[PDB]
Amino acid sequence: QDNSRYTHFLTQHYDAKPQGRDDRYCESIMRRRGLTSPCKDINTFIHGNKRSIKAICENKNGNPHRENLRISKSSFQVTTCKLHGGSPWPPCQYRATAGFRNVVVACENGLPVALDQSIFRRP
Amino acid sequence: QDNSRYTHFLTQHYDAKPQGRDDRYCESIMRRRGLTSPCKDINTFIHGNKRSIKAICENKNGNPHRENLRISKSSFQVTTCKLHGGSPWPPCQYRATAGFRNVVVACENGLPVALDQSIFRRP
RNA sequence: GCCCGCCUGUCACGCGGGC
RNA sequence: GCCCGCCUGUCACGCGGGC
Repeated sequence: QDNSRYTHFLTQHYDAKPQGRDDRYCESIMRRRGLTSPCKDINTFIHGNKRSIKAICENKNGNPHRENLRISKSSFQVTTCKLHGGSPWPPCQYRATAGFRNVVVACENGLPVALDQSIFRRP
Repeated sequence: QDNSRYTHFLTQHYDAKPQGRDDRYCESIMRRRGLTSPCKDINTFIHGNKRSIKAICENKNGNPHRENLRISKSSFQVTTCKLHGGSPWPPCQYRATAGFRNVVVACENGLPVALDQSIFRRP
């Protein structure tokens, strides 16, 4: 229900209809979601509807990926924001890599509680 | 220089790489370009690159068509979105007619400032 | 009340693929 | 037709939240 970790997932990994997908979009949203104290190293946001993402946690749109992870059946518009400069202290300058691929998540009680953020270091 | 009418021309009439050419695309882009309040009667979008469209104002890709208007030499992929109910008030339902034909524009300072939208009343 | 989100029903459209 | 997928709208209830 009101699983705080699910809602923490959305704060850090969900933006339904992004208003941009450049570095500015990252630097704005990475601050709006509180990830700029200290600068979070890298963070990916998923776009689209929420039901598609929750459905990953069940058979409709999900498959077993690893020890405690699940891979989505369909691909998602996503944006990955990576910190550059080498300074953990804000200003938290970012560079954006938008993409389109399947996402990996951990699930608890049919809910995404974490994003496998590792697959997005690679692009 | 003052390029503001060209800037409105692109916002109202240009989508380089449309994401569909069906009713969904129309209703999506008519909302995305803010044209839905009230519902614009009809509005046509041009696809392709900008230079082809600017060239209608020079002899490279244009000829005098009628009064202060010019017809393109080449044809364009275009999509015309027409309103469905007739009520200018939302919801703004649109039906799409994709086409491939010459476009007519008025030109100032080598730039399209208006589209002759009448030719698209004819499907 | 206005807005956003969740969830359900009901009107209903639109596109693509496989068989 | 059937399956899979994408993408949306109207209206009505219910729940959470902002004003």
